Amino acid sequence: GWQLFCRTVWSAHSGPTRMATAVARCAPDEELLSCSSFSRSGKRRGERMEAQGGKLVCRAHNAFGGEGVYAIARCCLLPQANCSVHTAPPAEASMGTRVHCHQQGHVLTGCSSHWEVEDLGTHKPGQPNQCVGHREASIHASCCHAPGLECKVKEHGIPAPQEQVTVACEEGWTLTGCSALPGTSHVLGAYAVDNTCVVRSRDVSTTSEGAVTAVAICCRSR
Amino acid sequence: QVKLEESGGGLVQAGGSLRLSCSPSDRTFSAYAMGWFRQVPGREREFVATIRDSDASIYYTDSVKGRFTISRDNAKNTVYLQMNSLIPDDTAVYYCAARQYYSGRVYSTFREEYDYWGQGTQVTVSS
Ligand SMILES: *[C@@H]1O[C@H](CO[C@@H]2O[C@@H](C)[C@@H](O)[C@@H](O)[C@@H]2O)[C@@H](O[C@@H]2O[C@H](CO)[C@@H](O)[C@H](O)[C@H]2NC(C)=O)[C@H](O)[C@H]1NC(C)=O
Repeated sequence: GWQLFCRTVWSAHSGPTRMATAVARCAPDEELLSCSSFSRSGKRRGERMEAQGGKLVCRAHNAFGGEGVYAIARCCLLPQANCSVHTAPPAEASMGTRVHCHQQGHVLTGCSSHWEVEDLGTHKPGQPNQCVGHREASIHASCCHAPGLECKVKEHGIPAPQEQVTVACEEGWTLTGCSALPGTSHVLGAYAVDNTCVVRSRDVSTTSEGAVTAVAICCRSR
Repeated sequence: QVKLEESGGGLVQAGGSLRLSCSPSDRTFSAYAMGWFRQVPGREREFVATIRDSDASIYYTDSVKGRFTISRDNAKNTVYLQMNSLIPDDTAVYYCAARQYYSGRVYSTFREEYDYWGQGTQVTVSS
């Protein structure tokens, strides 16, 4: 019956090594509802929601040959909340890594993904409260217990990727999570701007043309 | 009825320093909290810094910690944003924000938490 307030926090650029990391953090009384990342060239290893000093933080990983990455936290005032992270490691021999909120009453607010390999491989091409990532990547689900909290998924896909793809939440909903659907080649990153989910792409033409899809997690109370 | 007036900004080179100032037209208006937000085009107005009445009330976004300093002068009724070792990523339109009344939160970090805003001052950090 309350209002859900969310804001975007960008970390400082990480630096150019494989071990160079970027951390985006929320204020002590805010909740980290999602974690995304951005790199001007691509050449990234995704991101993960990690526990640091009792609170959850958004950590971004750089790839070998990458100039650095930005960690992008979505920070929200969610009253009476209990948020946890559920991780599924990669299954390289599968059609994609899957994870969902295990506790009854748990609501999915965001999906993060990170990989250990230098870049993501090729393959032959969602459920309630479920995150789906690349077969070679670890998938991280942000799962929250909050009274009256309801979340829904909205998608927008364009064949010609260009500069960006956007998907916006409807009026009355708050954008809590922003990401790109997996298998979409040439993704620079994703980030929330108000109630709009922005997915940036490297504009590389088709080589079966594909569709770069912006995936939004929209939440409300009551 | 209160309009916040911003001073400073413009072009400055990487590694350089700049001081932004902000004061209301009516100097008898004392805000409980003063803040700085910045907007990169295509992105939301993001939180930079906040201050109330003490050093314990000061809070910065991680990306500006150790480089930027927020201070308040009651006698001049002005809030300052001293920006040192400026990096190309500091390029944005910087906005002053004022929250008139008390907040139960230790730090006011959301746009929605503020009432009055500055016009916005462009900061461009060369090469
Ligand atoms: C956040 O949740 C944990 C786990 O909650 C469980 O699942 C809920 C849906 C509900 O059924 C609860 O009653 C369950 O306890 C809270 O407590 C943890 O509980 C387990 C045992 O069930 C225990 O091993 C852990 O140590 C507990 N963790 C603690 C004490 O922090 C937890 O208290 C909740 N956090 C808040 C802030 O309320």
